[PDB]
Amino acid sequence: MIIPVRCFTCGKIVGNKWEAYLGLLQAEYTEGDALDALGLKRYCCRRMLLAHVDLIEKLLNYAP
Amino acid sequence: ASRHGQKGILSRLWPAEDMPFTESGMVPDILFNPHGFPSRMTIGMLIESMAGKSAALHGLCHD
Amino acid sequence: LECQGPVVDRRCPRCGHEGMAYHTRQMRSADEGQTVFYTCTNCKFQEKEDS
Ligand SMILES: [Zn+2]
Ligand SMILES: [Zn+2]
Repeated sequence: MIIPVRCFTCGKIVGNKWEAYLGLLQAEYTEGDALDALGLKRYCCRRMLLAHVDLIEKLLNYAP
Repeated sequence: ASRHGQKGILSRLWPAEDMPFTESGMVPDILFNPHGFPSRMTIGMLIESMAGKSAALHGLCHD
Repeated sequence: LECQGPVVDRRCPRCGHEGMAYHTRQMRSADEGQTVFYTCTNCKFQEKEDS
């Protein structure tokens, strides 16, 4: 739905790395460097942001 | 369950300091037995394990 | 107008022959296992293993 605040495996704060991740991907970085240049080093954290489907823009369309 | 049809009931929530941390600093997330493999022969789970590790380490998405 | 299947080098319980012909059959549910049927080459003693 929305990005988890902490990474699941080891609790790095990854909730503050989502808008700056989309910003790196719109600026023509690759996902192997938009996860490198945010400071996500272990693959348990890079799992959390690469594989995340932000399912709340589709969910807010049904707005009153 | 995983996606290779190998159900596992949740038995015990083991605290994080007790988990075997790796050489990279990572604890695991789910511990799975080696003893679900020789009778059920899910080679697809081992290749999915290697492939998910090699995809999260590179940003790729693997076919 | 045979050789009773492929052999595996397993010792028989009765006659002690070095090999037993085997046949598999998935007799349980789809949840677990594969039941292996053995048959000795010489004295034809059939036992089953459940893995
Ligand atoms: Zn982590
Ligand atoms: Zn025999």
